[PDB]
Amino acid sequence: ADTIVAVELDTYPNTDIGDPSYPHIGIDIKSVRSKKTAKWNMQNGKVGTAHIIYNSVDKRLSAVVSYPNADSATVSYDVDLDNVLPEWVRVGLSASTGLYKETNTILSWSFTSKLKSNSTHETNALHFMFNQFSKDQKDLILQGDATTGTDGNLELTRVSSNGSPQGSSVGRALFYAPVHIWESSAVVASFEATFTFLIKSPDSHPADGIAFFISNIDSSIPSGSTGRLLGLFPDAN
Amino acid sequence: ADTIVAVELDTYPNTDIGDPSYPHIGIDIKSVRSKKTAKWNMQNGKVGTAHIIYNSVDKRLSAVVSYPNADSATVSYDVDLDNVLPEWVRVGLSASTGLYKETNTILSWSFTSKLKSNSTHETNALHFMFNQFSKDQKDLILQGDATTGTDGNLELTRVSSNGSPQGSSVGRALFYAPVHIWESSAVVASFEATFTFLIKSPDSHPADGIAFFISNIDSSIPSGSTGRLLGLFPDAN
Amino acid sequence: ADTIVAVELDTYPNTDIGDPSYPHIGIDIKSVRSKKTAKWNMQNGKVGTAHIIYNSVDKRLSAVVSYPNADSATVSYDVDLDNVLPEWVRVGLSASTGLYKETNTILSWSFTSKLKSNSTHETNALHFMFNQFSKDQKDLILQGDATTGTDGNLELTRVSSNGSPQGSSVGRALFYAPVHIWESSAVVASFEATFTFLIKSPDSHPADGIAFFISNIDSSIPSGSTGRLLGLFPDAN
Amino acid sequence: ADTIVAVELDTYPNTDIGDPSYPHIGIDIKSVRSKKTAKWNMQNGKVGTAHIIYNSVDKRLSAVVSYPNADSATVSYDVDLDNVLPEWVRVGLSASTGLYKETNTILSWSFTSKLKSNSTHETNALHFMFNQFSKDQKDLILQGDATTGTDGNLELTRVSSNGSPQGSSVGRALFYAPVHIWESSAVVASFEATFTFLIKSPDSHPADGIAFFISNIDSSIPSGSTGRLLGLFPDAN
Ligand SMILES: OCc1cn([C@H]2O[C@H](CO)[C@@H](O)[C@H](O)[C@@H]2O)nn1
Ligand SMILES: OCc1cn([C@H]2O[C@H](CO)[C@@H](O)[C@H](O)[C@@H]2O)nn1
Ligand SMILES: OCc1cn([C@H]2O[C@H](CO)[C@@H](O)[C@H](O)[C@@H]2O)nn1
Ligand SMILES: OCc1cn([C@H]2O[C@H](CO)[C@@H](O)[C@H](O)[C@@H]2O)nn1
Ligand SMILES: [Mn+2]
Ligand SMILES: [Mn+2]
Ligand SMILES: [Mn+2]
Ligand SMILES: [Mn+2]
Ligand SMILES: [Mn+2]
Ligand SMILES: [Mn+2]
Ligand SMILES: [Mn+2]
Ligand SMILES: [Mn+2]
Repeated sequence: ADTIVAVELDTYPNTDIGDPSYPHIGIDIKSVRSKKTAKWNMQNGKVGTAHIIYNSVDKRLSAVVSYPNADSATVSYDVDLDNVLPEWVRVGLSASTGLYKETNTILSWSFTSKLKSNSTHETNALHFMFNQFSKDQKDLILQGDATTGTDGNLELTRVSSNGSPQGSSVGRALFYAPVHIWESSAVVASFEATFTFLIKSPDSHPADGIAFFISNIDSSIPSGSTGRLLGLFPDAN
Repeated sequence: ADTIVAVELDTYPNTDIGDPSYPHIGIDIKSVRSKKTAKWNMQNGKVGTAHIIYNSVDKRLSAVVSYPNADSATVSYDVDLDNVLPEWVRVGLSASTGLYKETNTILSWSFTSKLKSNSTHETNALHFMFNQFSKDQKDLILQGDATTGTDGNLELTRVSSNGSPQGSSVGRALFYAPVHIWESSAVVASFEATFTFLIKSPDSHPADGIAFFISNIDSSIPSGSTGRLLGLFPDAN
Repeated sequence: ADTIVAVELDTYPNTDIGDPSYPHIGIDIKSVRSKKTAKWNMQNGKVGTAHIIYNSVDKRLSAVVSYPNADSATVSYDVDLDNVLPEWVRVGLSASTGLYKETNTILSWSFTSKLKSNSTHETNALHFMFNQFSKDQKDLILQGDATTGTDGNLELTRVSSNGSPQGSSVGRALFYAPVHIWESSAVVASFEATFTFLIKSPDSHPADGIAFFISNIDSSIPSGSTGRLLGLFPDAN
Repeated sequence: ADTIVAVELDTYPNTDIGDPSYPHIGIDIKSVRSKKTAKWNMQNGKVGTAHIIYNSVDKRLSAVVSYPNADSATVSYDVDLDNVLPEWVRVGLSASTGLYKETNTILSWSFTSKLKSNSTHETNALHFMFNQFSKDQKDLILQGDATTGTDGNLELTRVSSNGSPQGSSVGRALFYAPVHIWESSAVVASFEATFTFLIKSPDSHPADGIAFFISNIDSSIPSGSTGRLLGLFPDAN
């Protein structure tokens, strides 16, 4: 019953529910079955960067994921957010593990959104930038197994003291302030988000992924959304 | 009980409790009795601009209020905010009326805070900008008589359908997200705020004024803070 | 000989050389014959706003022109600018008049360009903002009849002491610093520009229009570019 | 005959011309004999960061220099730039060697300046950010021995192929666009600059230093300004 728009960094192929058979990035509009995907050549244990852009002139959502010294993977999709999301939203990061597992570490996150009235041609804007997360990060709403402050990082899913990821974990971090995403079909916010992430797995099989998401302001982790549902969806429809 | 740092635009001289005998701007550190003031040549019914700045290098809090084509009033005070404020705060705008009254209309409000930590030398930052306020402004916490949306403005205190301000009114607006305002592990910490305001009075004499304030995150309007205490303080100590 | 990418606000239909039979906005890639146009419901004597955006992810150049309380006109074109422009460029504003005329008054101009390089993932950036122009605006290179300082504005084309625009006029303003607009070693490259403009005509018909352009750094007004060529092109090829 | 305001990072004590007897940071107003200094505990071969701020409300120039995991050195000085500098300036970085020597490597440089008319309460602003310098850095004016592009860095003074600094070297880098620093005593720009630097010396005696400076737009390296004059002054008056 939540409304979700997300960019997923999907590390585990769930072909039974429409994943491609390889790690991929995807654009999810109200469904874990991505509207568009691109192959992702994941590098275990290297810091990656994700960049997400929504152009309100073209109403086009795009995402680029890359590592230093490697090609990027890119995916783009036409979507009118004014016709999918409520007027006010929260933005967040989500991750999960299932039978297989991985660290889901966020080293930094920034976000910018601008909403320009055509009434006044003046602009409301929100910008935030995390380059360090503290043990008491009061401007984040943490959900599930998410924690902050270990080495200054945000750990979205559970990691034991020895440093090993745990399976069957789900966690999210939403920015405290709601975001005004649209006022009309003619007035929709432009925004961009960037985060750096570190996904490590002991097994040859990391799972399940990280996502940047946009939700209704009161969104919470859906029941049974560990594993392939990325902490985002109550089912695989 | 609340911890308050404020810049006041004090329109009504309460000489009983330390006010000079003229409209003034003042720096308030945990008391309504300002640590420093400057005379403010108030112009009834003209849009004004207030600019507030602090950086941890000067450790100097300053404010400027001005109108188009007029001399500005400036006030400064040396103060070490990490010894005054809690680490996490909320920021906001407050206003009140008493026996005498005025409109306390906010046309725009922006704020930036930056924390640059001591050895990664990276930056945590928050920036917001309101050039319009709507009737359901979800990124603002409204307290007391504050309302939004009438002509796209924020009305801190009660105004009738006439456009007529009311006495004994008090209202505040706080930005939804807490702000990490200092960290004793930061090379530089700094913030700045700007707002534009319209204060109209039918009377010979406007009252009581507008303040930008910084507070503990769970700050609420103190009992008995209408009038001269500007919705900020429980008493005049 | 110059290399030009421009967004034109074309006020005068030159159907002889490919213009539609109405005022329009167009995307120009190395020719005055626009790759894409949209109809522009011009309002004589009202302040307009133009917004131009490009990012290397969409590789899509878009522009929007609008007035307060009116439908905006939008035009977009898929284009790979690293295959069109030199690596270093200057950015600027151009305008002209011909047999018919108009004022080509710029009230404000801002621009941001960002280059994020492929493996440090760091950012090189330039941002400037003009909300006032003075008589000796040293960060602008003025060409032809362009002047600054009259009522704090930039007059791209010749206006008499009357406030009366003149025919056969051409003028440009380029920002002093060259811009590193693409690097084939960048993850993301992007820019955006905004300006506000006032076009007044005594005539039935205004001419000839205003453009935001991107050029080789040593770009100058081509011989014979007054009127329909907007001070941008040597011919109508 | 140039007019110079600078923040110096002075690595070599020239006590004969008023240096303190230890490495220091200083604020120089039209003279190499700093108006104010603070002791600087320099770390050979570690990347340092310099942050410079001018507060136009207080008219106070401050500078902080630090290394990761170390205390910072700070210096502040009251100076009305409207009464010292011309209305338009260039900003730059300078360095020199003399009998003794050091690498004077710049790894990054950013600058922001805002000038707000009280006529319109609107703002002109310039921001630039270098996180990488290329071999052909067209938005920098290089003077003397300064070069760019080696490992993506700006080398202000001469370094041989083996990597060893050379004595008797002087070089500067000015940003291409002039900067509007003041319009009146009531209208002066606020600005801030940051750069990271790497000073290495083979000998126990590094010399002579790096400076952030503000000059007349046509400033050039003064004759005989190698060594203790930091490429800034024609003499030691
Ligand atoms: O291998 C068959 C199988 C897998 N799973 C589990 O592991 C997967 C990877 O962690 C998850 O995608 C999935 O949701 C489930 O938790 N349950 N059965
Ligand atoms: O004149 C007697 C008198 C009245 N008040 C009232 O009105 C003042 C102006 O609004 C307020 O400052 C004050 O707090 C009180 O409400 N204070 N003293
Ligand atoms: O009507 C005949 C005619 C006149 N012109 C002139 O005026 C036009 C409108 O200003 C310009 O577009 C054109 O380039 C020329 O200067 N072009 N055709
Ligand atoms: O040691 C005495 C002496 C020094 N210098 C030289 O070396 C110094 C350090 O490089 C410079 O400060 C000085 O300007 C000069 O070049 N000339 N004589
Ligand atoms: Mn999956
Ligand atoms: Mn998937
Ligand atoms: Mn008072
Ligand atoms: Mn007072
Ligand atoms: Mn035309
Ligand atoms: Mn045309
Ligand atoms: Mn010296
Ligand atoms: Mn010195």
